[PDB]
Amino acid sequence: HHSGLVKMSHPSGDVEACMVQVTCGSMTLNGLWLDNTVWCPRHVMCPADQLSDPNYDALLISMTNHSFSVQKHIGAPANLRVVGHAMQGTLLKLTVDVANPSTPAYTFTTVKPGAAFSVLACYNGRPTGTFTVVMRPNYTIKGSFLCGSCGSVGYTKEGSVINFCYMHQMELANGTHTGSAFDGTMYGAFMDKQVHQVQLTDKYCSVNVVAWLYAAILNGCAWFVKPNRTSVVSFNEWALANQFTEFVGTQSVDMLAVKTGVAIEQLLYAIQQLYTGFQGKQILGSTMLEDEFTPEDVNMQIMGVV
Amino acid sequence: HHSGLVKMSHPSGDVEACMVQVTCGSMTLNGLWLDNTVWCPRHVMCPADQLSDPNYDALLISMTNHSFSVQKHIGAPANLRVVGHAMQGTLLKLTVDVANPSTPAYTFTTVKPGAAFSVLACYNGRPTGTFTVVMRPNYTIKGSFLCGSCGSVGYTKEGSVINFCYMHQMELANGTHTGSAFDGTMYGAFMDKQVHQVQLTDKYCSVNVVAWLYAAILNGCAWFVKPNRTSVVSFNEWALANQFTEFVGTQSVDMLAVKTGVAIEQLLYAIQQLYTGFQGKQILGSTMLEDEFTPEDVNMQIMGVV
Ligand SMILES: *[C@H](O)[C@H](C[C@@H]1CCNC1=O)NC(=O)[C@H](CC(C)C)NC(=O)OC[C@H]1CCC(=O)N1CC1CCCCC1
Ligand SMILES: *[C@H](O)[C@H](C[C@@H]1CCNC1=O)NC(=O)[C@H](CC(C)C)NC(=O)OC[C@H]1CCC(=O)N1CC1CCCCC1
Repeated sequence: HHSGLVKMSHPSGDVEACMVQVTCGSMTLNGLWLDNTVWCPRHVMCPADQLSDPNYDALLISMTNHSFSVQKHIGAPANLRVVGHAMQGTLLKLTVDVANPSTPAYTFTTVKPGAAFSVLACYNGRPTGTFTVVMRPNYTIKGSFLCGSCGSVGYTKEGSVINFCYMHQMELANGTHTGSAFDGTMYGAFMDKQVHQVQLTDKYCSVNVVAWLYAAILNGCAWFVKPNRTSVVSFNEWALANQFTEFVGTQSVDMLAVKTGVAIEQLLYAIQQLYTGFQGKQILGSTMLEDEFTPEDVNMQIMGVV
Repeated sequence: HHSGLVKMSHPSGDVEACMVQVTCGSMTLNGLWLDNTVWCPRHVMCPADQLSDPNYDALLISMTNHSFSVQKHIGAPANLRVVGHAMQGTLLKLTVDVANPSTPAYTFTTVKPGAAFSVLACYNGRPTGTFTVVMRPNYTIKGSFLCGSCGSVGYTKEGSVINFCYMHQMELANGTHTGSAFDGTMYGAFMDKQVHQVQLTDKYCSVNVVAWLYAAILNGCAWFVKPNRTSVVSFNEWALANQFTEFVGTQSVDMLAVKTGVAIEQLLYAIQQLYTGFQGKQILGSTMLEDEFTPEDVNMQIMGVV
């Protein structure tokens, strides 16, 4: 029996229309063109033989507006003349002479661990694929990014407003990925330097495991539901010792509890038992806990509720 | 021998000139006036007997520009005319007809666990006090805020640029505090409604304990240093088991190791031992590990290095 759950991304058209290629000499990557501003990773400034320890302050001073070439390749092509350049954290803010006529309604936001967002993977300013990821508790994402993908963007949507939350910077030693928020800070403790970096321990996202167990109930799979309960407080002390995030309830989870008539605390008890082993059984075709679907995913994809 | 370490805030004058009072109906709090924009917590729109379950979308639609009264009390007082209103996350963006003539050079940034920032505590639009805090690993701060303090702001500085990072929203049941970033997201998992909420477990900030042990060494107090070393990888597995954050080195920590000739790994080993007890001894007048001073604090206050 199929759960009805897929990895669903937002439609990407509105964001495709904002993607550009930024070139600074022998260096190129992707940028995001909104209003009169183009955002891109600041290591587009750095020579290859310096990425291990750049002085980004000195590299920025060395640039002029004419040092940057910004091109839109898809749709109606454009070459954008840079009329101002600034640094904000790990991002460049380039001011251009033309406001993007396709600028959508948008905000900038930071995403929190366990939350899902959509990614538009781009190369040389050309969108090539889209996928969705959950921000991990260690501030990485399990993405799909190759050389030349930096500047690819991640976003959520609230109605027709796009909330840009991520712009891609790097791949870590374990194959996961991280990037900047549009305030210029990097997610987690990472620096945009070509050095090996200390990576932090990941955890199960407990609110997402709960959502996935609700999705199983909504598909008639409820062998793991018992009358026994574990309080949120007691689950959260248990979580600290067992590689789980602490559970924080939300209205989205509450809707799942009302729809199914199964209490959150029943599923917190179930998680504690299932973590010690599924004992030959499966849940939604899996023999281990799934934390990559959010309460919002389950409400929208199965119940049609946004 | 006094180490020379105090809780040191930035001079507050530039931020004082940006503070206003914002009143909506019978509700009042503080706002931050930059260029033609005034930022304030959106719960200023909520009547007191509705704070437990506000409908902020409907509240915003019900308001007009005339619903908001913004006043500058400091210096040359002014009543500002609101000419637009909008919501971003947990903040209101009010547009006013006068640009703040004292707007500093500024950015918006998010602060990470363990980093220090300065807070200007305000009441009725009037600055009252300034103090510094470190963001806790559970995204609360140990502040000093009373009724009427919402909209007080926190910030860091780089040169002459003020990086606004915090707008005060709420006090938790354990007496700690939290607030928004200026993208409108709350630090932590917290909602701006008057409902009691799951606050997550706090941890010792490993990088700041290391900074503090270096301050002790710079002060001549080095009885805890041994040849023994614990690697970062091995320290970090121990930290997960003992309610410490994972250690990630920075150039600021590296400068303390060069100056003292004591390796980071020597202090990681020391922390593991000291955490089991100081054996009746003291470090810098304490019998417990101190994590409220950053590597930058020690570099600046003790070695005189920005
Ligand atoms: C930008 O397009 C690019 C995207 C990367 C390329 C591979 N997949 C991606 O997601 N980003 C980079 O190349 C960064 C530049 C820095 C200046 C931020 N670096 C980067 O991702 O690196 C490569 C990864 C591979 C695994 C790893 O540990 N590592 C860094 C090491 C490589 C070996 C030398 C030490 C640093
Ligand atoms: C704004 O000026 C005000 C600042 C508070 C008052 C007391 N000390 C402060 O720092 N903010 C509030 O009063 C918030 C408004 C909500 C709409 C967010 N609520 C608030 O602080 O409350 C009172 C506190 C006191 C201890 C406690 O448990 N509690 C209730 C909170 C706990 C955290 C979640 C919201 C409800």
